[PDB]
Amino acid sequence: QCGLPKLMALELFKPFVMKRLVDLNHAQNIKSAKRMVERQRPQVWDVLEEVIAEHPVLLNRAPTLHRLGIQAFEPMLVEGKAIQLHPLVCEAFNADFDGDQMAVHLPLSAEAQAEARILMLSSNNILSPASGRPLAMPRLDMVTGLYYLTTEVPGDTGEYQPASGDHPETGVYSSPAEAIMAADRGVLSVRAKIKVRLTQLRPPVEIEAELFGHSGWQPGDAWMAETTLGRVMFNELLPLGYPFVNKQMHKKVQAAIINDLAERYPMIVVAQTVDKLKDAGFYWATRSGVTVSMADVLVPPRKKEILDHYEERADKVEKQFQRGALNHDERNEALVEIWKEATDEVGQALREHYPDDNPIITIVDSGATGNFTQTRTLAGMKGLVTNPKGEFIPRPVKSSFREGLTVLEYFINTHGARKGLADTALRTADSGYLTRRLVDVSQDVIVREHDCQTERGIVVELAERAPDGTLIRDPYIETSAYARTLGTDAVDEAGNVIVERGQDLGDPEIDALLAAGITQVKVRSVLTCATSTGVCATCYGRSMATGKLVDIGEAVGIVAAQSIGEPGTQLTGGLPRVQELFEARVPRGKAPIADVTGRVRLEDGERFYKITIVPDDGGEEVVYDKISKRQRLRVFKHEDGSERVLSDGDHVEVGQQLMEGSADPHEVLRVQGPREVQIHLVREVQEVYRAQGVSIHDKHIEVIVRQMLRRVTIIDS
Amino acid sequence: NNPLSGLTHKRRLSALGPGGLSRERAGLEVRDVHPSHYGRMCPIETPEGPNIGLIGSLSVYARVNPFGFIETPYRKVVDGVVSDEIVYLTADEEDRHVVAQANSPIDADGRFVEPRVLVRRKAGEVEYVPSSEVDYMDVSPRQMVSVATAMIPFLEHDDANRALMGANMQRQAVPLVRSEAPLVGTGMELRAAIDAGDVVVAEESGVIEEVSADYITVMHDNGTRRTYRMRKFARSNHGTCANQCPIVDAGDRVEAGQVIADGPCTDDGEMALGKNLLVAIMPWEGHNYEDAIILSNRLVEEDVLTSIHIEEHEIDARDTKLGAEEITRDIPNISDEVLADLDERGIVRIGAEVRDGDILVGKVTPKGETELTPEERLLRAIFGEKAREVRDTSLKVPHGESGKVIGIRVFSREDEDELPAGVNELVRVYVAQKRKISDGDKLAGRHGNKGVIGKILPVEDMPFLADGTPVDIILNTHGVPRRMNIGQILETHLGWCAHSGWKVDAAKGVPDWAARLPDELLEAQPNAIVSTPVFDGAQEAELQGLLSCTLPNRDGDVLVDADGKAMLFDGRSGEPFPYPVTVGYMYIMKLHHLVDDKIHARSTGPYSMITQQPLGGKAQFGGQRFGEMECWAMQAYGAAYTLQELLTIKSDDTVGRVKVYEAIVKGENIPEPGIPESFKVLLKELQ
Amino acid sequence: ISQRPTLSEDVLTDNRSQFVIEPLEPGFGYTLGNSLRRTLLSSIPGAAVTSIRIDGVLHEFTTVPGVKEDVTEIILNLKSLVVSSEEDEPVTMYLRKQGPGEVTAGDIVPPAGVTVHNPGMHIATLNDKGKLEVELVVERGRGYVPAVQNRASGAEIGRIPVDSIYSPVLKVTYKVDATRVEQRTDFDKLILDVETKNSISPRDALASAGKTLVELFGLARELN
Amino acid sequence: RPTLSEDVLTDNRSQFVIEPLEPGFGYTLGNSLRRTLLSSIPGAAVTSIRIDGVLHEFTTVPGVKEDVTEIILNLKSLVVSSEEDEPVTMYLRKQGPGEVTAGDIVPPAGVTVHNPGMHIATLNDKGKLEVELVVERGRGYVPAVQNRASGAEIGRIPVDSIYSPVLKVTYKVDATRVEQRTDFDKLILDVETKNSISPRDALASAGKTLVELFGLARELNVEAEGI
Amino acid sequence: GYDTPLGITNPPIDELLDRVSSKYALVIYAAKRARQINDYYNQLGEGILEYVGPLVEPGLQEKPLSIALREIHADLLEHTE
Amino acid sequence: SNNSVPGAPNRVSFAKLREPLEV
Amino acid sequence: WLSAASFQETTRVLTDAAINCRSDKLNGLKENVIIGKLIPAGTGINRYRNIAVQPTEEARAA
DNA sequence: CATCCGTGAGTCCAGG
Ligand SMILES: [Mg+2]
Ligand SMILES: [Zn+2]
Repeated sequence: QCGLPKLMALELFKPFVMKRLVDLNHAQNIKSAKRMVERQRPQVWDVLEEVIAEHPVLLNRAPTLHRLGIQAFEPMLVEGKAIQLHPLVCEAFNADFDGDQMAVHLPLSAEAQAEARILMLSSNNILSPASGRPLAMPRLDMVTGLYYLTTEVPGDTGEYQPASGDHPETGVYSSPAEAIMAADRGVLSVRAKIKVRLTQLRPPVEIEAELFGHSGWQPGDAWMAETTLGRVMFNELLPLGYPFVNKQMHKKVQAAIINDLAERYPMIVVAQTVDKLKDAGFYWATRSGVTVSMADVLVPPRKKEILDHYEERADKVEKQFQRGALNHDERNEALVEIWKEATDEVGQALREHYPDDNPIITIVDSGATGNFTQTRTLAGMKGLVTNPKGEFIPRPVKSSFREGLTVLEYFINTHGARKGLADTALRTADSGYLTRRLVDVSQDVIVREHDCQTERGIVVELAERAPDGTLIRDPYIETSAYARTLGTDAVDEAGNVIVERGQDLGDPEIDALLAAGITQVKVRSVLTCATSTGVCATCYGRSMATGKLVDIGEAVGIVAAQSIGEPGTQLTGGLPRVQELFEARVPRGKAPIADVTGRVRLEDGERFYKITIVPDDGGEEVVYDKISKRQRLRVFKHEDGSERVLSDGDHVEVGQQLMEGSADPHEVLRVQGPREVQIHLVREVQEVYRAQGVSIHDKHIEVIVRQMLRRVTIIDS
Repeated sequence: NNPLSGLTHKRRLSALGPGGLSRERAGLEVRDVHPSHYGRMCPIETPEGPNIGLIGSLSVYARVNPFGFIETPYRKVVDGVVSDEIVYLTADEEDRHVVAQANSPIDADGRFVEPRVLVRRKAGEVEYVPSSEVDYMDVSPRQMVSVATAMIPFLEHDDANRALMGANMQRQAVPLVRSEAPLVGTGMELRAAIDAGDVVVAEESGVIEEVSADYITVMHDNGTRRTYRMRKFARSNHGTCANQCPIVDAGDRVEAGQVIADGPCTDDGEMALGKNLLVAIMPWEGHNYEDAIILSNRLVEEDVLTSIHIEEHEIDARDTKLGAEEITRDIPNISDEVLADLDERGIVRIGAEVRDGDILVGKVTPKGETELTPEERLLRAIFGEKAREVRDTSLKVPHGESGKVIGIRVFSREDEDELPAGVNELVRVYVAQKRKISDGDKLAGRHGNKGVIGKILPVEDMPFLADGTPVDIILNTHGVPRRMNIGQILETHLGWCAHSGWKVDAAKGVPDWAARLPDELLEAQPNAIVSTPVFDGAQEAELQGLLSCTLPNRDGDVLVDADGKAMLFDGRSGEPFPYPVTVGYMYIMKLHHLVDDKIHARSTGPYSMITQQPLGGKAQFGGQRFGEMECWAMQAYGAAYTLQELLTIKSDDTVGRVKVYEAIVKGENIPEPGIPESFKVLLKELQ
Repeated sequence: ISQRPTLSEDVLTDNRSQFVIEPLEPGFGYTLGNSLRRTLLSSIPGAAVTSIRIDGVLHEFTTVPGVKEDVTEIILNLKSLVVSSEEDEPVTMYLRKQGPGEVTAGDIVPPAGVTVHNPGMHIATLNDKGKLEVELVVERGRGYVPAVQNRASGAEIGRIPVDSIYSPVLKVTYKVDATRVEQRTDFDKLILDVETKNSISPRDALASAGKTLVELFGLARELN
Repeated sequence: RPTLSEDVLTDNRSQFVIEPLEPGFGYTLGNSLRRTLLSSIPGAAVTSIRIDGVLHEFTTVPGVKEDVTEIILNLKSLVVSSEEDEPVTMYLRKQGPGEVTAGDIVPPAGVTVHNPGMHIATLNDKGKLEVELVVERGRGYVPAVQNRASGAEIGRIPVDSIYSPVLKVTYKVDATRVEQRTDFDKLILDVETKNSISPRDALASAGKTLVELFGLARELNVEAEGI
Repeated sequence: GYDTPLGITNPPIDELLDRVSSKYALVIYAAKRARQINDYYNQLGEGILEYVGPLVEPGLQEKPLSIALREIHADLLEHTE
Repeated sequence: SNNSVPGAPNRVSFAKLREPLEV
Repeated sequence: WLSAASFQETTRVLTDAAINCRSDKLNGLKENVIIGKLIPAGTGINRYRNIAVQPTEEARAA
């Protein structure tokens, strides 16, 4: 739903209202019907109430960085001149209420309304098409409200007490109905650990087996649990049929719950469930007692003690440079380190000195919002400020904002703060341009077929091999494997096949492959499947939105562009690297790669690096010329020790990066071929978004990259 | 918008303009804060937009020397001794010297306290320097800031980002029906209002010989009389209400330079940009989520956040080729009900109320003698009514506008009023609106803490203190520590102490915290005004102390604690809130972003002359734009029909939009869209 | 484990009176006084001015020759006027004063059944040659009814509709003494506090509050 | 327009809808009516109990499946109406294999058990069970520490007394659009009672109860109101 | 199992999606039939042989889309691509 | 007092004495 | 050339296209949006576009 | 591998 202004609707449905005015005879013709609306006669408010019946409208909020920037809603008439908005689409629109305006469009044609209610409606697009994560989830107050009641308070009143002496067991209730009458009298805390028999909530998977033998739990069967009354009120939302959760609701926790519901349970369940979660938070965020006073924001006790230790370490460095024993480039480089360390020790001072009661911390540690760095700047200290150049200033802002910054301190911060906004303004114009390019290079990319049918896919590193033993989950797992569909049966050591070909990878199917011990799977990709125009549904796989197989006709190309461009603002390599990759420029680093695989011959000179390579298989020595400013890349050798820098006598594969920097993908093409260059790009692109904490599925990058290699040059006519 | 807004406008420093640079020509070096700006150009005041760093405000004590550079006052230090002799220095001249920060401790004679003091040096570099080597010192701690920046209490507690907005936004405040001076101030509130020129100051000393709402007459000592005429309900450039009221009572003895009558956003000669509001820092049932704001209906029932807004409407009667336009009360095919509020001329009568659609000035023009419809010819023989050659060209009230007609200004070419060539009668109709604050109106404090009004609850629903007093405004706790602007908090504390009053304990001497506190503040009345000058004023120690000194209410009970919080009762449930809530008084401004202006919608309307697309803007009753980015959003969805319909029958299909209207009003099906006239234009532009 | 019909004591002060109620159910006192507080502030009947008319004035935004305040500040002063009328139908007051001097709520001429309760209220400062002739309309009602409603009726262009704050209640609250001692001695003692506008008594206020609530909860007792 | 009273049903519980309330009264009526049903209605429940084969709690009763704990809880859920205010005593004895229920309970005069099919304890062979029950009358909810001296100190066990015949109540307040005003409040109320009394009745007593209180205020003047 | 779908979430789209190849297909499926119903109501006024009227009971002032979308749920309609 | 120069309301200031020159 | 022209360097695109006498088959997203044809994606493709919906034979007028 | 001309440099709103 959305709150559409009574005044706004009347002009939007203007010829629609005029229709029913001459219908029900309020006006004799269509001309008079107009005059009735323009005069805002009392009748029309009754009329319009009927006209907008379940007739969806569009909510747009600029800038539209991805397709969820336009969503359809069921319009609800409202007194006042503002548009009322649901607190869960705030994440999708990036919309706050510091004066934002949204545009409304009224679909007219029969198919238009159909496209609205079905494709675009907010209660259907709960997931991000970029990562498949829940965007319409508890966000600020909500999470802080849920995180409240689901917390376990040790010595809180009404807590379960064992029997001893002449008094029996205190803190055991017959039912949730009883425990509710307890906190209403004032005996029981909603956050204190207790024991309660439950009748309408399926127990954990681990306990249901123990208590029923998986006889199939039923609404009415009893069982005993050790939670807090609050955590019970929270599970009455998920609701029945869903395994009870006995945790405190941090954002990451709640995020899992919905993502699970996104998989198993149907769409209308999630929409209803997440709504219930919203009401819950708000009611409990109110009674959460999260408040900011000068009192709650406390300066550390070791404030002047810690700062006097490092200012002393500083003056030592000043005098060591006063005697000119230190280089100038070295002096600051050390001064930076001293004050970087100091700020960390101030933060530590806070966390422990701060009670987990403390609202400033309650908000930060609970993922509701805010960084601890912010909290550090507030009550600890600001720390290092950035130079116009970007380098970190040797002088530190020792003052917190609570203590009030000195005049000279405020000035230089301000310089930093402004230059901050300036670049923030320039990258947007950069990101928005990179985005529009990506959009154009991949428009004719559509899901045209249900399946390419080729067995071609690509290898994915499911997990790393632990030196001690066992297996370690690969970090890239979520972005490079999880949404893919298999192209080759995945077999363990035995002849036993774990997952078939033509099978979507899910969460448990990764758990099946992980426990089986297999650490590499071949998966179908957009890079490999070949079809006349665009791609095929089978290779793409699971549409991050739907959580099911991508529909035939999806404009996956544009959405891929949107997915990559939408978060391109949050960088510092940096965004230029993304451009330099997608535009396939001969890079800045220009780190060489070995033409032929063989034994490395390091022959360094102080005036110049020179690298020679003796061909493993016969061959003639191939020698390069490197500038000493770069350094040799610590490649993972056969020794399984990655931290080994390049040394003479080492063995490199073909195309192996010799030194640190970036490799020319044009050489990677002529050296390692069309396939390998696509995989180089995708992960070099990914590595950039990795650093700034942005997770885009490899899928989307591949769509763009695919459109870079669709042409081949003409050597001979 | 308000006097300050104008004042700052006169002191803007733009780099843009001819002979200057362009907005695209400017890189990142021109915009960021330079070291030489110290005391000359504020580092905080600048636009948030793409114009950032290209427009600035001139610092408070700064001035311009005959060669167009910016000088600044510094105190002269002979040999470790501060001298009251002051010399202005240009930028590069201060570079050849060494300046001590203003707050460096000084002997009662004038000598420094420590040998090594804080020192400013060329290239914005700072180092401790022996007192032998101090050349000058800063005039004031607030020397670097601008007029607007200095009106931000506890500025040194707010990160530059929100502080910036907090300065930019004060110039957006709207004059309220009557205005209160802020309980917390910085001192600047006085001089800003006087210098602004939108108040009334007495030239020569004397005594108020006669006072009226209309004017003030002052009997000088020399015998001469100067009368000051009051500006009363005048329309500013931005449709805010510049209304001046007399301060002095008849027979008051008044001296020269004193404020005898203040104007919009001015209380007793001080900048009254807003109202003092009883705040409560708590999430409240989600209605304040993501920076929205909750209000007590008291603010609506007591006009506390209510303003006046005047619009000016124009219409003229020209000579046409078919005759001349004449303004008359005789308009074709209109009842005597719609005409009821006009005069014999055709003009609306003063004091009448107007809604949108209604007629302000009845003007008719002769229409071209083209052959009327054979279908309407026939319709004129039946009813036997002969058509008039005059088409209705009246001035009706624009959509959204409404109010009382507060003044008519008529110019005639007949009454020798010199008009431009071709014009005959020219009418202006002024309408004032008494806009009470509503949902969607944008409120802000001085700390960049903005936000629109989310919900206005009944006065009873409002969380209230033990003595029954309902709070005024419910801010969301969530959006405070993130913005680094705890100045809003500190103000709230000092706000409460100033509302209730206080008294330090002098028994067993003067306490060690209030040792630095000036004598005058050791005892404070209820509703007392105070100053917290930037880079001076209240310190967190004293503020913590004053919270304990808080005087009890009329019932003899203290209301808030030493933490600054207090116990609330949920006006809805009745049960008290579990945890103490930070309560206090905070100064809030009503910014000029009110829904009554901002709301807009259109079904069909006017269309582009060339592209045949809709026109743009509220002023033109145009439609919204469905941009390149927005189309991507459609395609990504795959809503092909929606997307098409918007780009076709909703836009520039000449024949389509007409037939879509028919299909809707006849209740049929929507037709298949035609060819975009825009695309046709393109092929003609290619050809 | 005890039964006692409740009491309703009273400790007075001229404008404001505390009402004591005991013995009540445990944890019941709070949400009991609150139900009253919300009854009082919102739906207690009273009376106040709806519209006015001034000689020489055609709308709210002008000045009368010789008077210190503009009509807007004059209409804004008149908001704090405390009036009690018995006439269920609307009645017309009057105020006319000339020459030098101050004008007040006293100089208002209330008709049959209308009583002003704050004559010392400042309205305007009429300077020499200042003449002020006003005509005030008083109605009965409850709560808050905005000015804007009057103008659309059929009101002539002379009249200047004014907002109407009918609620003769000023400030209300409560506190509760709950005996939580582990025994059957656990009860709650309610202390209500009401302050009025000297238009009606704090007792009469609570009376009309109870008369309202009784007619509300009575629907919970009627059978289907 | 005068306000209506509606009902949507279920055997043990039902939802009530009140509308249209004068704007801002939904909350004026809400929490007050809930705390009334939950606390201001008298019933009968178990204050204390006594078991034969028990000298301390941790050990289970000889011959019984359930722990000492899980029996108390089953017994708290027992619904009973006593006619006399003063504390009565009922006996429940049963031996051998099978299951003991609330129909096995031996009740005094004017004392009725309303769910004789309620499971209590699964006894096995050679399993003896003799229990003395202490039934009082009261209102709302009373802790166990406050009943720590209501039986013979040869195995007297204090129990959480759930006197209230109303189990759980929640309420929401949406808005109804009367005339042109969308302000009016609509009150929705969910009420679940024991097997003793119908919810439809529990409201009428809760309703009549509150009418008494507001009598006190009204008594002074009965000035003005309209319905 | 869930709470009763209110307004435009009814009929529950998951059950709707079960009766169709993919999201996009459901759109044209419904709207084309919704056009039939609106054709029926206008044609009936002056011409026979219209498309078959609403196969379910029309709610009071129910939009043609809402009618069609409900009967899809009732499996009363046939699906050709 | 802060600005005791025009005839203005007395606004009490937390301060270090600022007498160099008026705005 | 339509897609290219509306992308960047429009004068460059047009000169070339007019010299190579390039015909444009209006079969693309950008290409279609310009002329106002249903985009070849989503509900635009023939697969979904040409649908016949009919009442079941079992369903019959009362 | 470094120069000279030509082409790019987020969206929506607003106003004069
Ligand atoms: Mg925003
Ligand atoms: Zn494929």
